[PDB]
Amino acid sequence: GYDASGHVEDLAAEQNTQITSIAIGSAEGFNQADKAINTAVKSGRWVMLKNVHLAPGWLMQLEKKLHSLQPHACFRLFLTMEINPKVPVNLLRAGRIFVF
Amino acid sequence: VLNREVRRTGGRVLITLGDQDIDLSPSFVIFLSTRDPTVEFPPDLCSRVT
Amino acid sequence: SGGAKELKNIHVCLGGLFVPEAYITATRQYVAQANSWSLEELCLEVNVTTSQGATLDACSFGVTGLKLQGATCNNNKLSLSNAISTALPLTQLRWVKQTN
Amino acid sequence: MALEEFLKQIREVWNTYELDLVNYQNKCRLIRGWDDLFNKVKEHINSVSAMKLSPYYKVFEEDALSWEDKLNRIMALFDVWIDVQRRWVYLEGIFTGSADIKHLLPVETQRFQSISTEFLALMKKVSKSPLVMDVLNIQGVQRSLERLADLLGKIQKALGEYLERERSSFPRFYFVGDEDLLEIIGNSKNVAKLQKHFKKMFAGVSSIILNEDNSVVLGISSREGEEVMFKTPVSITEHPKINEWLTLVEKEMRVTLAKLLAESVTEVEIFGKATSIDPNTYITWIDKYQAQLVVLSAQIAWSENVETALSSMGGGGDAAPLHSVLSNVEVTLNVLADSVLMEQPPLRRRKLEHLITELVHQRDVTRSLIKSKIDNAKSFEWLSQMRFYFDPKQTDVLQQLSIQMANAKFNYGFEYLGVQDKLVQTPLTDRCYLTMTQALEARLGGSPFGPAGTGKTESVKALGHQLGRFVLVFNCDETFDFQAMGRIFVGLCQVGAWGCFDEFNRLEERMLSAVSQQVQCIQEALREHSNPNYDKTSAPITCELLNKQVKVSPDMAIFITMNPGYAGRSNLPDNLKKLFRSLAMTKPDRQLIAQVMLYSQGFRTAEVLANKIVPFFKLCDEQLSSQSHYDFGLRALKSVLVSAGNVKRERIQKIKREKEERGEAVDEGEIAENLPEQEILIQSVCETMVPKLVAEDIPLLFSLLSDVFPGVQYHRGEMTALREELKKVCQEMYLTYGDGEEVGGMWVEKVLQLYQITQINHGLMMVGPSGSGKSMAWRVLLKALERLEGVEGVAHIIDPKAISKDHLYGTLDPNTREWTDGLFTHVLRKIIDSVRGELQKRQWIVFDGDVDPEWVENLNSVLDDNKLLTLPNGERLSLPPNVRIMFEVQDLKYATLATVSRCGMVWFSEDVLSTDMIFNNFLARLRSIPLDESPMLQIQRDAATIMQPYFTSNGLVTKALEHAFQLEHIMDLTRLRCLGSLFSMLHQACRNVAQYNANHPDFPMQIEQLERYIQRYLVYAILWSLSGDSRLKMRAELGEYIRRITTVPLPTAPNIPIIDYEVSISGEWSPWQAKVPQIEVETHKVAAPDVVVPTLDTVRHEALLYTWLAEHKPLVLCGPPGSGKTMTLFSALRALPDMEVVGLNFSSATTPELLLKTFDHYCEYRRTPNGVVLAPVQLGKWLVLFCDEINLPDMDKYGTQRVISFIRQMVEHGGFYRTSDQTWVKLERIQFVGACNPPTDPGRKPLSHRFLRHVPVVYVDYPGPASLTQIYGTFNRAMLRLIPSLRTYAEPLTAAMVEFYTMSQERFTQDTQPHYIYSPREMTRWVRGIFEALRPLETLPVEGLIRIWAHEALRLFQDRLVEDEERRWTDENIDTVALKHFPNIDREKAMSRPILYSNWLSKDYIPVDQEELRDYVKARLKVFYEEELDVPLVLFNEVLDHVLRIDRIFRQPQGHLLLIGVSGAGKTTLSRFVAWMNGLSVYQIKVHRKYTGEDFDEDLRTVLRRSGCKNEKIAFIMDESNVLDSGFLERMNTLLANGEVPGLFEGDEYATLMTQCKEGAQKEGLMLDSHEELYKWFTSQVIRNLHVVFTMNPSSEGLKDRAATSPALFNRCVLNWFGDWS
Amino acid sequence: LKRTVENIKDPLFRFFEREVKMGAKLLQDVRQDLADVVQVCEGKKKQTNY
Ligand SMILES: Nc1ncnc2c1ncn2[C@@H]1O[C@H](COP(=O)(O)OP(=O)(O)OP(=O)(O)O)[C@@H](O)[C@H]1O
Ligand SMILES: Nc1ncnc2c1ncn2[C@@H]1O[C@H](COP(=O)(O)OP(=O)(O)O)[C@@H](O)[C@H]1O
Ligand SMILES: Nc1ncnc2c1ncn2[C@@H]1O[C@H](COP(=O)(O)OP(=O)(O)O)[C@@H](O)[C@H]1O
Ligand SMILES: Nc1ncnc2c1ncn2[C@@H]1O[C@H](COP(=O)(O)OP(=O)(O)O)[C@@H](O)[C@H]1O
Ligand SMILES: [Mg+2]
Ligand SMILES: [Mg+2]
Repeated sequence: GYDASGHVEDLAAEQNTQITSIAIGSAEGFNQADKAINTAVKSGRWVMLKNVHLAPGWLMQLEKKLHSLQPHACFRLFLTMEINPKVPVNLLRAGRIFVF
Repeated sequence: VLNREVRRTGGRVLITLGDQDIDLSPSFVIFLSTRDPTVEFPPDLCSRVT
Repeated sequence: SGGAKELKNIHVCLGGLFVPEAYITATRQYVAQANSWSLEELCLEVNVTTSQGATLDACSFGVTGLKLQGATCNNNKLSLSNAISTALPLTQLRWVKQTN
Repeated sequence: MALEEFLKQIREVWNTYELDLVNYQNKCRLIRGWDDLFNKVKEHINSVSAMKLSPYYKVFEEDALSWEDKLNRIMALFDVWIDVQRRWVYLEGIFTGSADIKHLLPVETQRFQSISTEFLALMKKVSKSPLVMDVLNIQGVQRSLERLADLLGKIQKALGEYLERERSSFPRFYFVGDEDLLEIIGNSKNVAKLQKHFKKMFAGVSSIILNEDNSVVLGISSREGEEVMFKTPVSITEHPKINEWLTLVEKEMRVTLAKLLAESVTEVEIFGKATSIDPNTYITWIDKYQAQLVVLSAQIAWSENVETALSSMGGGGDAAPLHSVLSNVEVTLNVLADSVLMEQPPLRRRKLEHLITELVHQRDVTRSLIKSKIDNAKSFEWLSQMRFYFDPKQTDVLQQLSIQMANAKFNYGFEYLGVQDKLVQTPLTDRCYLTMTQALEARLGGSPFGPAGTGKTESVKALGHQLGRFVLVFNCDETFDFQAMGRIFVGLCQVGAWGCFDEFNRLEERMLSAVSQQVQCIQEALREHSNPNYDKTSAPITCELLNKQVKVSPDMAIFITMNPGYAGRSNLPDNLKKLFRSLAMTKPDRQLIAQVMLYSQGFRTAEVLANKIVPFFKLCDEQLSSQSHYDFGLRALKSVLVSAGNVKRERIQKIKREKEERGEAVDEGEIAENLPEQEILIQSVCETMVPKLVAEDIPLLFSLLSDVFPGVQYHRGEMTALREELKKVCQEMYLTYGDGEEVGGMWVEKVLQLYQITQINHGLMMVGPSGSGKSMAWRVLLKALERLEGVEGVAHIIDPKAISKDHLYGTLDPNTREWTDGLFTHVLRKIIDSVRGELQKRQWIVFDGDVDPEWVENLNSVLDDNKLLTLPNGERLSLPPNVRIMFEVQDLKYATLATVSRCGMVWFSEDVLSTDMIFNNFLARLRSIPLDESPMLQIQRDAATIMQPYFTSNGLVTKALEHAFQLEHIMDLTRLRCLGSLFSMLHQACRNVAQYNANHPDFPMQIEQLERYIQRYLVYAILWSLSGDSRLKMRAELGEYIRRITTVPLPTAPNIPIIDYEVSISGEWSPWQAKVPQIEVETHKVAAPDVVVPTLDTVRHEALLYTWLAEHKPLVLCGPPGSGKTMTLFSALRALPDMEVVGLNFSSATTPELLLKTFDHYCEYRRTPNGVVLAPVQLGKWLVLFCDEINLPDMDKYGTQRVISFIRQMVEHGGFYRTSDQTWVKLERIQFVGACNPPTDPGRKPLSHRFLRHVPVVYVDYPGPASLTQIYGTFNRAMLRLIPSLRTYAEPLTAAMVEFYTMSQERFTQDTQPHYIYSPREMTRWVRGIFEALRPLETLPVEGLIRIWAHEALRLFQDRLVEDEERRWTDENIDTVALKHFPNIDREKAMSRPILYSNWLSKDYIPVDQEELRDYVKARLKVFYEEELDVPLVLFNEVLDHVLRIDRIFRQPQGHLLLIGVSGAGKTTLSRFVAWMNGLSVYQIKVHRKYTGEDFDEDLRTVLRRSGCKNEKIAFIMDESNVLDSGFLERMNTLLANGEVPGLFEGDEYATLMTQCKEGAQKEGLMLDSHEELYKWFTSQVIRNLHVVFTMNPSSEGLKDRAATSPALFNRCVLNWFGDWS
Repeated sequence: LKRTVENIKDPLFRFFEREVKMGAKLLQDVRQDLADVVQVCEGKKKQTNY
């Protein structure tokens, strides 16, 4: 019943920073997420990926991709998800968790 | 490779990687690593590693 | 032992019944058929007795096991209560002609 | 002589009959008149077939046969020709009227150019000789048309991207299929063919109105017949291109509706604010304008009347003219009611009904306003109402009307709606309108949610239609993915139409999340439309959909109706839910809808009728018993009310018809006054609810009717003519027909009930337990309707759970987005297209199988009022009125409320089909149908005469069956399984009498001998059909009961059961023991896989199997594993020549694909004039599919096994559906035998009763101690003739074996470990192992034989044990049994505990010392390190024992190993070492991360080529970790069990395999050329050469699941529990 | 409950008949199941899948 995607959108609006928001369910969603992350890490652009709990296997590879990366200091990746046991532990440790 | 299944024939030490045989050099060593302390390994992999 | 006419006199714990809605509707249909009325022309009146085993009218049925949550009933008189559940000894459900 | 007349008439017909030609655009001469040609061919074929029945056909046989051939050839060629022609036509129109496609698709254009060149040359050849015979005699014309059809189809599938680009031009094409779009584009000139497609592209435009030239579109028409004339016509000549003038037609439709509304309003304004309304002027006004326009004008007029009244009351205390608005509405409603009381034209009647509904709403709203003292037009209780403001001064006609609800404002879309049912405007409906309009004003989607049948979909459609919006309903499922939803959104955005997605939560959660962003971007485009800053004279509003900039029309909306209460539905993610405004719709106002509908239909007592009918539905829901097929919801009440209207109209028509023949005083008012409205309602209620009720509920519902409707009686109309037609059909199908309480009367009543259900519902179910006469009921009804009405009836029977859902409904290609039709989709599309006149026939689509929500909910929009099948490609298929959707089910315990409420119900009880009816059917077929293909018929008639007394009511068979139901059986007991087995056995008895007459041509069997034979055989058959599936004690119980109740003479033996006797052909009871001789087995086939020791059970089971098999009746053998089921079946088949057995081994993952692969290998499909026939390749041979584990394959969550449903379909319907082209295939010379363990065993599921009714089951238990002693005693006596000095030890040794085996079978069971199964198979292996260790021995002391016996026992029993105490117990009890049966021996020389045998230190397999074996193994490992694997091994005693065991298994044909132990124990290394000791090449699959099923298939092909073609002995060593998928195990199971994989070698691989097997068999000295013989030799070589070694870790749950996943691994592989190092 | 021509007309009897019928069916099923469980726990009948 709660979703923090609107919080991220309002935050980006206040900071006057551009953000690309992608739903994760589709395979084209995976491709767009990869391209958006690759573009944003070199420009400080913000990426938000919603409902990532629906793709845990892709989430593990996303964690592995994020580990070996030196993005722009202004780059921010937001992962919106439900509180779900299927979310990988490695991703949880890699990122900072906020409970809504 | 982890089982050290080497075939010594004709003065050659061969390791069968996939479908291809390779001359194994004695100085080879391999280290497997992970960053997840909670990952579960199958018993077959546990038997081949330290 | 006595015929179907003894079904009207017996007190019924509504919780024990598998489908209490059908019991309520059956009592309403019984009263409507006794007076040749319709189901929609009958309104239900509730009487709470101090003790079980009282005089049952031809249009009245005895119900046991009803638990009043949040209230107390004295002389068929409700008052707000700080208790969780209060046992209702015997509830007489009476189907009477609706005077709207 | 008349037969020669028929032949002469046919000859004269086809000597002058010319196919009729018509000039096509000066381009060619096409063929027309297809219906006449096909009808002529069909009726000549029917005449030719019918004259064969005449006894005078022989003299005219040849010629007639010739004509049949010719006719069939004709029926071939033209059945292709038309499709070709049709396709070519539109394809030509595409490759000639558009020059852009030539540059766009050059290769396709040139291909079609060549195709058209050949097509036109064929056209010219037909033109020169239009005679049909000469056309048929054109050289190779059949192949020419087939090739043309294939090529045209390929061009069709090539034109897809052109179809998409054309859809871009006219967005409504987005909701039209590729076939239909091509037909539209290619037939732009011939506009008539376009008509059938308009209902796809428009809400209410069913056809367009065309001038005489067909060049000017004058107007449009609806399905009912309502017509709209364009104010200015659209000229096709001025705008030839089809999308242009279609756009002009749509725009002119909208503008014409706007202008007609502008005139309708200014005329209706007179009717409003008027004291009295003249009926003539009012009815003329309603007739002049369209129903949509009439209702809209009434709503407007009421709106400005209320606005004027409220503006007048602005003073607060002023007088109220709202009462005057009330009075005007009252007067108009009075006129409307007076009109509907009398007979009216149907279109005008429906207009009046809609007016009544709307003005009832207006009356309620005005009453509410007056009750609340409303005097200000700005008060919310008026603003909350839906108001209609019309401004004629507006320059744009499309903007003169505005519809306002609260703050939401809308423009009327002016989409033509035709004449549509309009909902009763209930308070729930008002709340729905308010909430959805608030959502629309916020540019949010609407989301009504609640239980099924509350009005969600209807309410959304009614809201859209009230706004003049094109509303499209989609029945969503999991196939509606991101791309399909995106394409649908693109179509609706460009069109500007409303999208209503029902069951939207049936999508996957990931797909819902993905679709959320498309919804969000579309909602943003709608918001830029709302932005005032935005000007209409600017860049069009556009959003990004599917990576394309798509224009968004402001009139579109997105709605989702769903049921959150259903379990298994996908939860909607929050970001998706915030895009929608949700409304709970749970409790519809039933009373108000009932009252309004009855008042609009003309019922004068509508209030009382509704107040009686709604509580009656409540009392039926609650008072009646609970059944899964019971529904008393809103759909049921709606159906009853509509039926009440229909019955009232037909009753008025009947009354006036009677008045015509009795005087002429026909006053409609008098008819309305004296009309039994309650009787009409009772008739509708009965005709709709009675068929669904169980027997005990019928008096309950009649009592409820008497309570609610006192004094009203319901009487069915005596439908005579239908009953005589059904009686004739029953006579010609050997069925029992009864009337009332006679035999069959209940079934006939159910037939009539199904009949009147078919007249009220387009979707209906017949629900009843297996064997209730349901199939016969609907088939006989179809035939009777065909005879009575003259309309041909065609039934398409689908088993929806015998195939995948993708194969049932279709598949959208993930990459090319190409749609492939499913079976049901293909059939319905074929009916709709009506190429061969399907629309003129009765079409019954019967789903004969299990119903589950996964597949049946795709029919939610089909079974409801929509009558639309929605596909994920945006295509919608309308259900034609001649099509009925039927479901034939035994239960509905998994169906949900929506499906139940969306389909009429006929309930069939077990009492409907009585046992006497079945007996009558069987005896009628016996007396009429000869079994041979008449003396055989005479024998059958005499046998029926003899058996008739026992087949009566309360006779021998009925009492026997009633007693047998109380007995325990290994499977669930059903009546029809026993009856079918009994009837097959009696048919076998008749064949036995015929064959006896064949043996005695001089003295055929007399009537007395026949009677004595038949009575005893009837007793015998009853016994084996009612207790053959039960254990021995039950058989004795049934036999003694029969003895008590029968009058048939019986054996007089005191303590021998009747089941121990056969019936000799001389009509005498002869003991089965007379056919069980004490055989002496030849010493070289001791315990051979083919040798069978005769036993009472063996002789009885073989006879019963012979009886069932020779009739080709499918059967199942059930028993404990190793009970001898396969052995008995092969023994019986040995007595049946011309029968080839093929073994399939079922696993939990077994699908019909295994059977399909087996048919591909062993059978062929062939075209015949009656369809596709699948027959075995070898001619004259019947093929038996032996399924060894038929009850293992996985049962889904809805209680269905797909392979069981498929086998049931083949057995009952005689075929199946080939899903490549959705064609029916009929089996020929193929029967089914299954084997299984009891369903109570782990992993075993109970078989479906619908499957069991066709399949006799025979129970085969383990042989008892005496039988085991006899069978293996003969084996021992045969084997110990090798050493004469040991002969006297035959009896003790056998005894010892038996005792130990029995003790083992008691000590270790499946409860402890899943692999603790001991059967006579261990005894056979024991005998074989001792025999192999005895052949090369000239002599042996008794202690040596005892040592061999103990060693074999240790190998067979101890090697599989897990725990140390179990092995200790086995070791101790070996000694115990050995010294019990063999005293006076030296214990030490026979039971020295290190019992090791080997052939490594000697030529023979002799005992070997542990130290010498250790030295030898060290010496061999020294060489092994330097030759194969340089991994030094520490050598301990368990290793020596393990390598001895592995060597033993490697020295056996089909020697497979299951090594279970901890990883790193050396299982693989020891296996490789032993394989190297035996000359076996080690094969291991090289698994990597990208290793797939295809890689495993290639590896299997490689290893099988090496093992079966090159005669190479290969140890295929594989671990559980190598199993990356369950298909690996499915292949491995078949390879282990049979040494062959049916589908592994296909295409070029099979040809290469055949070449290699030929060159390998020629090297072996064998003369083999046939592919079948070569494949058999290859299988035998694989069997003898390949040794599979399975290695896996010990896991209790893993092992238990492993047993079900790969059963062969636990019964074809020797299991060795190496475990952990001790 | 015993069905009677005049008992069918009584709604109370109809509801109570449904009640007693379903209750008796459930009672028989539960008692048979528990008896089978008891017989299993005494080692007298074999454990089926159900
Ligand atoms: N009126 C009749 N009189 C006598 N025998 C009949 C009659 N109708 C059907 N039968 C016979 O009784 C059996 C009924 O089979 P039918 O297919 O009608 O049953 P069903 O309930 O549809 O079966 P299932 O549940 O397996 O689909 C058949 O053997 C049929 O020949
Ligand atoms: N206001 C109404 N007036 C008349 N019939 C209605 C009304 N609302 C719903 N119905 C009827 O209720 C039945 C179910 O409607 P439907 O929209 O399919 O419900 P749901 O979406 O909840 O399953 C249909 O027969 C429909 O015509
Ligand atoms: N009369 C018999 N003659 C020979 N072997 C028999 C006889 N009865 C039982 N057997 C043995 O019983 C076992 C049956 O094995 P199988 O046919 O695979 O059983 P099932 O089909 O029940 O799985 C074999 O070991 C077979 O030799
Ligand atoms: N008898 C043995 N002597 C020495 N090493 C052994 C022995 N048995 C197992 N191993 C160890 O186990 C490893 C793997 O052997 P393998 O046959 O693959 O075992 P498993 O079949 O149990 O997986 C060897 O390389 C060796 O290190
Ligand atoms: Mg709906
Ligand atoms: Mg049937």
